[PDB]
This record gives sequence, structure tokens and C-alpha cells, in this order.
Amino acid sequence: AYRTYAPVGSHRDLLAYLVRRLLENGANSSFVAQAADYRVPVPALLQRPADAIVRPQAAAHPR
Amino acid sequence: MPNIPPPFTAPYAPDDAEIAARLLPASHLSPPQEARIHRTATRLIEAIRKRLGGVEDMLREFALSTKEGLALMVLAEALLRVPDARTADQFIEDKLGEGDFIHHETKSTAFLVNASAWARVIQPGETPDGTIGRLVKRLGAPAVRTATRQAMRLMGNHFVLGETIEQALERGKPGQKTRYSFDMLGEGARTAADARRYFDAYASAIETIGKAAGNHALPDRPGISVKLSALHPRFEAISRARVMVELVPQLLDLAQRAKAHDLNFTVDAEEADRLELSLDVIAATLADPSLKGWDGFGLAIQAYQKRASAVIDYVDALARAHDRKLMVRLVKGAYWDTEIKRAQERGLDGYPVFTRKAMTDLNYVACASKLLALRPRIFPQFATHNALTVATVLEMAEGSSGFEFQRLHGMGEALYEQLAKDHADIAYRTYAPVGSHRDLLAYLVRRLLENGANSSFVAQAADYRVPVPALLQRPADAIVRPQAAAHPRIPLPCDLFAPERRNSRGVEFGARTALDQLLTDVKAEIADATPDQAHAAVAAARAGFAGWSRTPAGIRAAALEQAAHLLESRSAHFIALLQREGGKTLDDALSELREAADFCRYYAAQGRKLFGSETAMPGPTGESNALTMRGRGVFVAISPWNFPLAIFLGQVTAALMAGNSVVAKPAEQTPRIAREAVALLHEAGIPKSALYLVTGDGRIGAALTAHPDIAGVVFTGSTEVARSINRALAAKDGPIVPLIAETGGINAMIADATALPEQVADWVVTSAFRSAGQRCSALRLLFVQEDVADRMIEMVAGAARELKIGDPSDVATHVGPVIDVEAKQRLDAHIARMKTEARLHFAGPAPEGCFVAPHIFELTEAGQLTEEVFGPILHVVRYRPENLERVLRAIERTGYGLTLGVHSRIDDSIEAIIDRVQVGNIYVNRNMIGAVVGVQPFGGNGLSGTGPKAGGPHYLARFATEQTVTINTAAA
Amino acid sequence: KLFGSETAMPGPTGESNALTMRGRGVFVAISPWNFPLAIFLGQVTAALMAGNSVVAKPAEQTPRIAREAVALLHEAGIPKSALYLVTGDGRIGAALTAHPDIAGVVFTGSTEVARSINRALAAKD
Amino acid sequence: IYVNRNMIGAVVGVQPFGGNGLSGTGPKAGGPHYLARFATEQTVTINTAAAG
Ligand SMILES: Cc1cc2nc3c(=O)[nH]c(=O)nc-3n(C[C@H](O)[C@H](O)[C@H](O)COP(=O)(O)OP(=O)(O)OC[C@H]3O[C@@H](n4cnc5c(N)ncnc54)[C@H](O)[C@@H]3O)c2cc1C
Ligand SMILES: Cc1cc2nc3c(=O)[nH]c(=O)nc-3n(C[C@H](O)[C@H](O)[C@H](O)COP(=O)(O)OP(=O)(O)OC[C@H]3O[C@@H](n4cnc5c(N)ncnc54)[C@H](O)[C@@H]3O)c2cc1C
Repeated sequence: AYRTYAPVGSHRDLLAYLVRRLLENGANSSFVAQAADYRVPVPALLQRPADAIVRPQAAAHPR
Repeated sequence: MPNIPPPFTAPYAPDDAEIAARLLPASHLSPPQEARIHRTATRLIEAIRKRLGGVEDMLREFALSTKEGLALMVLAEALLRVPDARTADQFIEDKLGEGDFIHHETKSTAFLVNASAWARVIQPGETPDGTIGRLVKRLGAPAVRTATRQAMRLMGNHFVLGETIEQALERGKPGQKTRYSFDMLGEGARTAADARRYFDAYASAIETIGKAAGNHALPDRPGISVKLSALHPRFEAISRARVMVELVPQLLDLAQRAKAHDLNFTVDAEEADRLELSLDVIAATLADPSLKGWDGFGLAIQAYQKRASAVIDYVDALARAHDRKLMVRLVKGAYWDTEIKRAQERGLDGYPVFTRKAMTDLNYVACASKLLALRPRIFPQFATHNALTVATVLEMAEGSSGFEFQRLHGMGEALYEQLAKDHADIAYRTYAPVGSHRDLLAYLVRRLLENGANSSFVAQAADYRVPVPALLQRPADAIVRPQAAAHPRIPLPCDLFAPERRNSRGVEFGARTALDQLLTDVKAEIADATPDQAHAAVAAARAGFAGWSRTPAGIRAAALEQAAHLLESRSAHFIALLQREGGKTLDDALSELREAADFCRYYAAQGRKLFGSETAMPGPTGESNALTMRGRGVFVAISPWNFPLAIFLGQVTAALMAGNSVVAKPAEQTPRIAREAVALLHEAGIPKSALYLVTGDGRIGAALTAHPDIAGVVFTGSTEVARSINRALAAKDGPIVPLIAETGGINAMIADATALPEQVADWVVTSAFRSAGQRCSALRLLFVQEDVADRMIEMVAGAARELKIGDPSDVATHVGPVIDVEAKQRLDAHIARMKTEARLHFAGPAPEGCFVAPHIFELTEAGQLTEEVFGPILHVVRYRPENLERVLRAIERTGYGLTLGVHSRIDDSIEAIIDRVQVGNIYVNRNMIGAVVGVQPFGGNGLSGTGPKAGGPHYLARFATEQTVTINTAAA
Repeated sequence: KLFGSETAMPGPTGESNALTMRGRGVFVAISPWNFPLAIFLGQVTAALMAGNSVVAKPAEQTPRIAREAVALLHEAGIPKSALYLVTGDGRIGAALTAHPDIAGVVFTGSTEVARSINRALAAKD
Repeated sequence: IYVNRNMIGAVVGVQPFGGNGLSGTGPKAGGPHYLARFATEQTVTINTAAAG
């Protein structure tokens, strides 16, 4: 099963919603953006999260 | 009425800065000129960025390498020629991307030369290998199918193709006129039969295009593009005499057929080393009276060449002298990467082309300016898909008449549509690629490099990350200053190894002044020892060892570098010797002279690193530990007849550099070059007490190697003699001394169906028959996939028939004599045997004298070749793709392991072959010969040699011995 | 340092040239009694590190230490197929070094035996 | 060569140990030229021009 949601509302509420929505479809880390970028190989999209962290002390972002 | 111009001979590679010094000021344009250009160009680009586009869009859309684009277009063409479209659709959905990745790639490429080859059950879980498998792993199978369908629309819309020229021509048919001129696919005939085929294709194209030319006058009639390399199988400067006599009547015949339909007839421009020869051919053809009263004859001129402006002058003078009107095509140039690589390999003193893109763009505009001023006698054709270039040429014409633009079908469409909307009197010619499947691969490769190139205008305009203003930067603003004309990150060939060492100088045979001077300089240019004299030589070398070993490494290195300088200073003398005593052709002699000097400079540089200072070892406090390398003693150097200067000097200078004294015994056939080399080393700084020459037979060689006082042997030659040397050394009761032995090989090459047959054929001919096959690295055994075997074999045979066999001092000679009568007898005996044992594909005609001509035999199996045969004799085995393991085993079985060639588009196949074999030198997609010092460390294993590799970083240490000095420093 | 990566050679644009170092084949390692562990292991791990498989013949006086060392190497990650211990006399040592399929010999011991080994190697075709 | 200390107990990677003449062939055990002797060189040359 999957549920599909449609955004529903008035024009006066669109801008606030569009802003929040666009940050994600534009983000480089976003899966959706990457899967649409054919420079990114399928195997790279399948890296396990644990293999990217490797070690507890690396949990926080270094920068 | 004016004089026919002298043969074209502009300087090949002048300095970029001097050219930029004239081009930069002259490119200046007033503000209103720049404003018109800016507006026109902005409008063209806006139109470009508005359909279903080109190759560039496909490469960008799927982020494809050029190799991947190539594989898909090849697969696309094969799928377009399946009789039933539903069959293709079924294949695409159900087979493609599911598996059989390499099979699909191999078959679709084989289809291009052998249509019957292309017409299973795919097991699941197949590892994705090959170009298509790797593509599938990266993008997924559905995207690959989608990319293949797009390649199919590109192949179907932008190329006019068939199995034969008749099928292509029928397909490209419009009582209408063709809206396209024909860019014919063919180039580089490898055989006489290819040259006739291309001739007939051009002739057929001209009738088809004539029957549909419409009723207007030039320039509003179709054109055909022609390549001189397609019309003659040895189209090269050294074969000029035969080219002038053979090619001209063919080119004339086609020009006449074209004139009869009042067509535009254009001779394409090819590599820089063919410029002069082509201008010779073109001039002699144009001179014929049968071409009067026709304004369509012409040629392409490449602005990326420094010589372009001079070519324009030459062409104008040609036109005035014969009172003709010419249509002249200005292009930038399609061979840039090739010109860079060739100038580097050939050790030229510069590049014939500019190395900054903006310099080409500058020179193009300057040349367009020049061409426009030669109207109306010259009708300029500006072939470019650059919107800025178009806008700039348009401004400078100040009108729209007396010239045209040109483009290739599938490129520049939106640009030129928009140009025509904004300027209704503008003419542009559109060319369609037309030809046979067997000529597609060579053309696709050249085409794809451009649509893939990052600097390419077309690629950039299709990349929306690149702002319109960036596409409109003026070329002069990118260069700024003359001294910035050359590309900062591309060294001149003489600096290719800087700062490690200098590169030897070569000569461009395609520059007649350079070749004539070399031929002139060259034309202007021994008792055995008793066994007692050999023993006295060892003893004298033993005495000189103490002082030579203690001479500082920098001093020893300086002598090698001075020897290199003297060799290059006296190259003509040494080349003459190599030709007369060695029997070598001019290119082989020059190459050997370069290699000799490269050995000196390389061992000198490695010598300083290795012997120049001690290595400090880590250790406890209060103690020092230093490792040094000292000369061993007296080395005996035994050298062969086939590289009687370079291998002679390589072995000798290595031993000397390590701090050994040397007794050198050259091959019996070549003592004169050995004696000159030794005198040169002495003159360069090698003391008489450190180097002695002893000449004579194997008895003399055995006297040297049996001597109890020698510290090592360096040997290049026969396998049997190496073992006898090894046994004589092992028999002594003294020290076990090093033996460095380089011996022969039965060198193989593997070619699959993804390899371009014309290219393989070139590389096979070179590798097997160059130097009459008297190189240790020479191809002896070709393995070729059965699907392309007939075509590959026929092409190698046809190419081998074009080789001139004869006197090595004649410039036109390709194959000189074998070294002596005994060599010829052994070769002729192997030939007689193979004739009764194996299929004969080619047996060339030898001149009277000590000559053996190229022979080609096909063996039922590799095991029929049991000996190294040191001559121009190729053996071929055809194999089935699934039986590659049998091929690899066959190669392993000989026990040799010197060189191996691999020809394939498929990286997984190449890598699998490299992983499997233990061969010393592997050459992928090029010839198997001419190892370059310090670039290809050369040497084999198994029956082929002991190591270490000559011309590599492990060689010098073998000639030396280690010493550790440990000092208790605690008292300090 | 040596086998971990290929060495890129200078050369022309449009061409790559890489130098690698590969195992030769089967090495015969012959070791003395006086350093029956360290010289035994020095010679063996050197050959193995270079990517050769090894047949090791220790001195007749000291096989127990050799067998323990070989067993330790196996446990450390050397596959059984890459390393074998053969014990015995000089005659067994001579059988190993006369074998036509071996790719090299590393030997520590007497001068006379080295020469006999060297002659046996040179005698092969 | 050992200066002002004993002549024995060569340390691996500190005193690369081995002789010449009747004493040995080289290269020295425990030194930087040893491993190469156990190996064979291979040169791989690839014409990369078709790629760019
Ligand atoms: C129907 C629906 C309803 C939703 N309702 C809500 C809601 O009520 N409240 C709400 O907050 N979200 C909500 N979301 C989630 C939000 O809208 C995004 O869609 C979601 O976070 C994307 O995750 P993913 O698995 O699609 O994509 P991915 O590309 O896998 O994941 C992206 C997410 O990773 C996280 N992230 C990115 N960078 C970093 C970083 N450097 N460090 C740590 N985390 C990082 C962010 O949460 C980001 O959204 C909803 C989504 C859907 C589809
Ligand atoms: C109909 C037609 C016929 C042609 N016939 C021929 C022919 O007979 N012979 C031939 O050689 N060419 C020929 N060409 C040219 C070649 O095919 C390319 O199409 C052309 O060079 C592209 O130039 P441009 O103005 O389209 O593109 P751009 O993107 O403006 O220019 C690219 C060009 O710049 C040059 N270049 C790239 N990098 C550098 C650099 N670092 N330093 C210096 N220069 C650089 C190259 O020549 C390259 O092709 C022909 C082109 C057409 C359309």
C-alpha cells in the first residue's frame, strides 16, 4: 500500500509552501535530485548509511 | 598568366607568441561592430537554447563517455537495419540490458564489416561487463534502452548509410533536388582494392547528386567532399613519387565527373604531415586543362594550423596562375589531439597547430578576413557551428554575398535557421555523412571527440550552466598577451620529460625542407680479436675499475649526457652507419639514434638518483647507518645486430653508470657502429681504462664470459646463447655473478570484433613487417575473432602488398634487407615449410639480393608455430569469442613473454587479458614496437628474459652491489 | 610501497604507461640451521609478499621450528595453497631446485651448495 | 661494515644484510632492494586517444 498526497489550498498560502518544497528538490544530498542526475551511478545511491558513518565519533558533521 | 607557385613549404611549427603579436592588434573592432556581433550572436544562441537535438545532447543527457556514445550508436545502426522494427523493439525491451552485454557489443560492431554476423537465451544474474554492462550498472537497463532509442533517431536522421554505397545512395534519394551536399565517409585506404572502392563510391555519389542538382548555377548546387587518403593506400610524404603518378589521375577523373554536373568538389584537409603532399596533388590536378570553365573545384583549409594563412596565399596564387575560380572551405580542424601526440612522439621542435582554443578562434577570424578579400575569384565557405564565429565573420563580410556558411547535418541547425531568419540573403550548405557501414566506425570516432569536448562551442551551448555571455567572450580577451598564446600546461616535445631530462630531437618527414635536409645530411656521410687480446682487455678493464668505480656519480652522469649530446650532434653520421651496416630505413635509423641518446640521458638521471648519495637508514640514537651502491667490477656487454647502436650503448652506459668497467663484444655483423660509439663515449668522458671494444665470433664472446675475473654479463640475443653463457658462468668455482639476458619472443596480438579493422591492419603491418620483422618485439602471431577475420586478414594482406621493399637508403623504402645470407636462408626455409603446412594468405615479391618479403600464413592452431622466426613473417590464428581461454593457454604454452598486443573497445576484456598474462610489455590499441626509454621499460620474462627491464627504474641497481656502513657514533 | 600501486611513466598525451610488479611463480626457499626461524621466515615472507607461492625446505637439523612457523603463517592469512613445507636431506633440496616449473630459488647456506644449485638451474633448458 | 661496535646481529631495515663475491649474490635481506628481485616487471601501454 502507498498513500499519495496532493497539496491543496489557496494562492495566499502557496509561497510559504513552495519555499519549503523547493529546498528539498534542489538539495545536493537529496536522493531525488541525485537519482535524476545520471552522473551518479546506481551503486552510489545504494551505499548503506552505516558505511558512510563508519565510526561513532564521526556521527556529527565535521564542518 | 602569373607564375605557378613553387611547391608549398611554409615553416611547420613557428612560435605562437610571434603570431599572437600580429593577430591580437588586428582583431580589434570598433564599438558598433562589436555591438552588432554581440546582438547577432546572442540571438543565434537564444535560438540554440530554445526539437530533438544532436549527439551532444545525448552524451550530456546520459552523461556518456565518448566510448559509450560510440557503442550505442553502433548498436543503434545495427538495430535500424533489422528488417522488422517489431523485432528490434522486442530485442531492445527483452534482451538489451538483461545480459549478453559483450556479445551485443561485439556483434553489433562486427555487423559493420560482416553483415551476416548479426541476425540466444539470457541467463539471469549475469555480471554486467563490457561497455553496455558497465553502462547498465551505472544508469540501469531502462535508461540504456532509452539512450539506445535516441541513438537510433540520431543514426537514422543524421547519417545516410548502407552496407554498400549503392544502398546508401538509394536511401538518401529525394524529380526533386537533394537539400544536402555529401560528406563521404571514406578515409585512409589500407589496400589498393580500398582505393578503388572509395574511387567508385565517390564516382557513384557524383552521378546520384548530379541527377538531382536542380537548375541553378553555382554556388547554388550540391557539393561532394573527398579525402586524398581514401584514394591512395600509401598517401605519405616518403611515397610522394608514386603518389604524384598514381593519385593525380584518379583525383582528376572524379573532378571531371563533378565538373560535368557543375558540382562543388572539395578536397578535405587531413593531418598536418599530409598538408604539403596534398597541396602538391591538388595543384597538379587543378593544372589540367580539362578543369577550365568550372568554378566548383576547391579544398579545405584548417585555421588551427599556424600555416593556414600561407596556405590561403598559395591557393590564391594557384587560382590566379591557372585563371580559375575556386570554392575554398575554411574550417578550424578535426585532428587536434592527433597533432599534439604525433609532434610529441616524433620529438618535433614545436606544434603545427595552436594549443590554445582561443588562438584557433583568432586565426579563423583572421583567415576569414583574408578569404573575404579574395572574392570574387575565391568563393569562401565557412564551416563552423560556433555562433560567435558566425556572427563575427558575418560582420566582417559587410554584406551577405560571394560566400556561404557550412554545417554538418545534426549540428548547427537552430543556429543557421535563426541566421537565415535575421539575414534573408545568407547562404548555408548542409552536408550529410554518406557511405558504407564498413567506413562508419572511423568517422564516428572523429565526430564524437568534438561533440564530447568541453571546449567545444556546441557542447557548451547545450550546457545551461554556461551563461550566454560566457559563450560570447572574444578570443583576444582570453589570450590578452602574446606570450600567453601557447597553452601553459602543454610542454614542447623537447620538454616532455622535464625537469628529469631532455628529450632527443626527431624530424617531421611531412615537412619537405626537414626531410630533404636530413636525406642530404645523411648522404653526405675491422680485424677480429684473438682470445689473448680479449683476455688482455679484461685484465686492462679490471685495472681501470678501481678508479672508475670511485669517480663521483655526477661525473659519470656528465659523460653519458655529453655522449647523448655528441650522438645528436652527429646524428647524420650515425644514421648513415645504421643504414649501410644495419640495413635500416631512414625512420628506423633515426629512431634508433634517438633511443641511443635517450638511453644515455635516462641512465644518467637514474644514475644520479641511485648512486649520487647514500640512503640513511633509521636506527637507534648514537649510531649511523648508510646504504650505498658500488660498481661490481668488470662487466662483459654482448650486443645484437638488430639494434647495433642503441642496445649496444644502453647496456654499456648502464654498466658504466653503475661504476663498472666494461668489455663490449658487438655482434659480428655490426662492429663498425660499435667502434664509432665507443670512440664517442671516450670522447664524451669515458676513460680508455674503463671501456674496451673486443670484436669477433661466439668464440671471442665465450672467451670473455668464461674469464674468471669478470663481475657480470649483460646480454641481448638468442635464447640458446644465453643459456650457454649462463652455464659457463655457473660452471666457475668463483662468485655467482649476475646475468642480465634479454632474449627473443613469439609475440602475439589479440584483436576482437570491437576493434577497428583499418587500424588493426596498420598496427599489424607495422608490428610484423617494420625493420623486416627484425625486432625482438615484433608481432609473430595474430589472433583475430572469426566474425572479422576475413576482413582483417584481407586488409593486412592488401596493406602488406603496398610496402616498398628495397634499398634502405631510398626514402620510399618500407622494408630493407635482412641482416645477412644466413638469416635469409633460415627465413626462406621456414617459409617453404609453412607453405606445405599452413594456409598462405600473402607472399610478397622480393627484389634480388638479401631480401625476404612480408609473408602471411594462417595456422589451424598456434601450436604450429614453435620457433621465433626473426623476419617479416606473420602467422594468423582465427578464434571463436568463447574460446579466448584456449588462445591465452596457447600463448602461455610457448614459454616466451616479451610483448603482447590487445585490440578492443571493451575495457573488461582488455583487463581480463592483462590479468591473465605475464608478458613484459602489453600494448593496447596501438602497435607493439618502438619501446621508448623511460616510457616503456622494455624487457620480457620466461624464455624472453631475466629482467630487470632496460630503460626502466630497476635496471641500474642490478649492475651494482649494496654496501651498508654502520658507525657507532656514541663516542661523539 | 612496491606492489601496492602502479608507477605512472612520463609519456605523450593520449597514452598511458604504467609499470607494475608481479609475482614470478613458485619460489623454492632453502634455509639454514643457524637462524632456523628468522631467516626461514625472512626468505619465505619476502617471496610471498612479492606474490609468489613458496615451497620451503628448512635445514635437516631444524624442521620443528619451520613447521611451527609455516603453521603460524597459515593462521595469519597465508592460504594453504600458497605455502608448503617439504622436509629432508640435500637430495630433497635438489629435487626441488631441479624441478622445471619453479620460478626462482632463495637460498642461505654453504658456498658449495649454492654453486650446485646454480649449476642445476643453468643446466635446465 | 661495522665501525667501533660488534660485527653481528644485523637489524632488519637498519643494517640490510648480505655479502658479495663468494659471500652472496645480493640483493640484501632486510633492505629496500630485496623484494623487487622476487618479482617481475610489467609495462602496460594504452592508447587512450579514442577516449579524449
Ligand atoms: C506525505 C509527506 C508528508 C510529510 N510530512 C512532514 C511533516 O509533517 N514534518 C516534517 O518535518 N517532514 C515531513 N515530510 C518530510 C519532508 O517533506 C521530506 O519529504 C523528507 O524529509 C524527505 O526524505 P526522504 O527519505 O524523501 O529523502 P532523502 O533525499 O532521503 O532525505 C533527505 C532528508 O535528509 C535530511 N537531511 C538532509 N541533510 C542532512 C544532514 N546534513 N544531516 C542530517 N539530516 C539531513 C532531511 O530531513 C532531508 O529532508 C513529509 C514527506 C511526505 C512525502
Ligand atoms: C562541413 C564541414 C566540413 C569540415 N571539413 C573538415 C576537413 O576537411 N578537415 C578538418 O581538419 N576539419 C574539417 N571540419 C572541422 C571539424 O569537423 C570541426 O567541425 C570544427 O573544427 C569545429 O569548429 P567550430 O567553429 O564548429 O567549433 P568550436 O567549438 O568553435 O571549435 C572547436 C575547434 O577548436 C579547435 N581546438 C580545440 N581545442 C583547441 C586547443 N586547445 N588549441 C587550439 N585549438 C583547439 C579544434 O580545431 C576544434 O575542432 C569540417 C566541418 C564542417 C562543418
